Amino acid sequence: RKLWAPGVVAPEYLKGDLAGDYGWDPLGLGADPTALKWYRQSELQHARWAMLGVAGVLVQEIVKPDVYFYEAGLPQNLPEPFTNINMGGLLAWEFILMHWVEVRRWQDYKNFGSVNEDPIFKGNKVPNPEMGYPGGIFDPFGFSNLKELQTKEIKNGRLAMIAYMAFILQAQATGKGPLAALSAHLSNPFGNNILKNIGTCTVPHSVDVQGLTIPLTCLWPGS
Amino acid sequence: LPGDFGFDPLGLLDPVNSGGFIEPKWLQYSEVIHARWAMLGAAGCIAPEVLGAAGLIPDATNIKWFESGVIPPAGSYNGYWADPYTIFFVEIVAMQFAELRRLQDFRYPGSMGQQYFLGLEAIFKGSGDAAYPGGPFFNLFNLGKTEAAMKELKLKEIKNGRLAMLAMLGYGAQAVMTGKGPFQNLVEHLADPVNNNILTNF
Amino acid sequence: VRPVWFPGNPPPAHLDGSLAGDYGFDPLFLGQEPQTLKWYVQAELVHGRFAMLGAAGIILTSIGAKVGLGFPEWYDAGKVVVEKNNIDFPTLMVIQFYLMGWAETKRWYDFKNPGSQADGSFLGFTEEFKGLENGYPGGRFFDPMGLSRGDAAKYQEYKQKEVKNGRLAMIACLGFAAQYAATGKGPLDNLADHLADPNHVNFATNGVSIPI
Amino acid sequence: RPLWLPGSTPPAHLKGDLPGDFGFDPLGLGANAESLKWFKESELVHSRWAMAAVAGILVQEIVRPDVFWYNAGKEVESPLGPLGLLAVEFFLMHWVEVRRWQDLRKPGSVDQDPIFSQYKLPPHEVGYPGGVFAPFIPGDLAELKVKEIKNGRLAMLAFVGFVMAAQVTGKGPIAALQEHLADPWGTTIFSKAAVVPGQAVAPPCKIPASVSYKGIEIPTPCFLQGLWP
Repeated sequence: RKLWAPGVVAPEYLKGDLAGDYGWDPLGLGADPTALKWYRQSELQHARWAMLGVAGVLVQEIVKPDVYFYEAGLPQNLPEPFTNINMGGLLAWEFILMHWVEVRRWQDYKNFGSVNEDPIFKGNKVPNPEMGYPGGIFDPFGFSNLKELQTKEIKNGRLAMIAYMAFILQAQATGKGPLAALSAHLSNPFGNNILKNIGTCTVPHSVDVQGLTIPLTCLWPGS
Repeated sequence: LPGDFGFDPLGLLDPVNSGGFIEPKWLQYSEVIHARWAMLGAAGCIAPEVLGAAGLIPDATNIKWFESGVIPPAGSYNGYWADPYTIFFVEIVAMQFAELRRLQDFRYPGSMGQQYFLGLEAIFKGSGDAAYPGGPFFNLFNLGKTEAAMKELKLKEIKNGRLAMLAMLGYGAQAVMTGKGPFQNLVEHLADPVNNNILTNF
Repeated sequence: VRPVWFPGNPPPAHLDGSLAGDYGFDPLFLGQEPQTLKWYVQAELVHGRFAMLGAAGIILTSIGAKVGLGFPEWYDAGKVVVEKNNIDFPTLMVIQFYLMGWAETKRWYDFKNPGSQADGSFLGFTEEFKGLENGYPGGRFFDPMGLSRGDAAKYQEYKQKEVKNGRLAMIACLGFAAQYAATGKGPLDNLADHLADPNHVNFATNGVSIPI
Repeated sequence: RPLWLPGSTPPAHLKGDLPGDFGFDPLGLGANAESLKWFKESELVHSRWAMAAVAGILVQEIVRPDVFWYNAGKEVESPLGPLGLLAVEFFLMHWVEVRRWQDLRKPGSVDQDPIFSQYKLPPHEVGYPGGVFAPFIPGDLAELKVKEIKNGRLAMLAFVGFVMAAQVTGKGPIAALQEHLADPWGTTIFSKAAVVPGQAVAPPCKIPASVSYKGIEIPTPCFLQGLWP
């Protein structure tokens, strides 16, 4: 079972138990147990989220090669059937649903497996083996081996996290899309490179939404 | 201990009847600190000159080093996303933290990984020796595999650090006398080993 | 083991931990003697409470000012209202001093003689004008909600949070003072401006804070 | 046992003897016993008050619309003198309240009709007179107390909601609800106001200002209009 470097030691708690344990924590954060668990949970959160986000961005930019997803937050850049909706109502619905489901999984963390039953249809209850695995109905095909399964999961998830951040920075700098930037490096690899594109970013500097102008940002003083 | 040559013609490392700051522990500690600094400082003082000589960077940057703002009379640069003073302030606070906690370590050894510090204490336990706490970060890679290699590395560090102190003094004296850039002096003495010299600079 | 304000240095003799907020901070040894120390405890408590008051009042009036509700700015409210109504400086000052003197000298002689105030020498009263701790006169009136008489752990936690917020409020009131005396402005307004541009709307550009 | 937060744990003094309890005192207010009795009593009083008031406002707006319930104060006319109404109200209600208070301070001490000695209320707990007061009971006191506290707290919510909705729209709640149904998205405070570092917006108050009755000219400020968003 390898470590993250030829000729290095793994700290004790990074033993080889959590999927994708390469024994790496140079900043020593896996010291207290509860903190370690909370962090693992947030890691699952970020991994699965960034996976979703790359999946989205990619699929949309492909099927509609005109979106510039970075703008997909256009109150006007909204599909026909629901195209110019009241942000008030939208945010209302969204915030409410997320507060609910998030507090549910938070209670899960607080006491593992204590809200498995459906608090209305109590003839419904989810079998959760481990912290952050609802399973059961949360896994309809229920393929759960399971070890190498979770390892694959965390591996590709970290891949997704870094990939999404890279996409976003490419957008900020060159204002182009991912496929656009790749096709450009195809046009010329020497051209269309961050050396040329760096030192400036494509921010629209706090666009004005229906109500007001939300302060926008660049990730560094390139301008 | 590392890098000694028996050379102390003034003889201050004498460990007897010592006190105050004159104590080999603190003295060699200051030496290694200066070594690491001077190394960083030399790398910096040079980098942008050659970096713009090769033209890889926009000529907007690569001004001579003594003009980046440290001495406005020596010329100032602008374009920084904030003011020199507004940056100087956060610089004050960050260096206050780092230096103060390193000092608390050296004064009360091991006692700087105890107060709750967001879990950022196990690394600050380090060794019982300043300038060499090691630990997971300060020795990121487990370097010093053979302890012979470890002493070898300490020797090389002190060597390069003393070289760096000398080089930094060189940069100072050249930039004051000839007023040009360091790589400038290099290009010149290259062009004329004889007619580009402090003899010529008289 | 308690978090020492200067992480690494041990606390002095008199600073122990029995009191709320004992981060071991008295580098001037002003609390060696227990008389003086209990004394400065009561002083710090009353000051923290006053600061909490003042911060709340200033901030609310300032909000009422920015919003179009005619509320003046704090450093003027006094003169503006006294001239608005038919008030007299002398009568207001003298009544205020009367009542404050009464209540405060009662607290004083309580601190002196720790029990002689609920002695029925008042109208008929007792079990309320008797102290509970040094500067913690929770009876049926000063603690009418009655939390001091329940869950001593929760009560300790409340003393802690009280003194914490009190120190914070003291610092913030001095903040307000400097904010105004420097920018000749409204506090909330200075806030909005630094929001507008933190990089440039700040003391580094106020040209007074840093006198360069 | 039900808990307001399923999966959590109740506090210490909160046990489950009191009707309609769900271990809800995240600030441990119910520490001391006499304070606890006082607070239960006051809760019951407020609950019944809010129930009566919300039912009245509803049926009033239904039967006699176009008379603003919030404005019945000015808009009322009576051949009887307002001084007379306030005097009789103050007096008789002062009596009933001081009687209930005498009861609470000295329990079961005044349960006789002091004129009709023949008539005498049986002993009982606090906040539960019964007797003639409870001459007709279908079901069980156990569930009935529960329903009472439930509807009372709900009515408190309803009343304060009416207050805020009237301060933001000046409408009868029925018509405001018709409005909310008419527009699912726009009839929301989110659609009505918001706050962001850029700026703050608050919808305008609907009650204008000081209103003039017969000379008094009542000053009528909004409830903390300053922080409405």
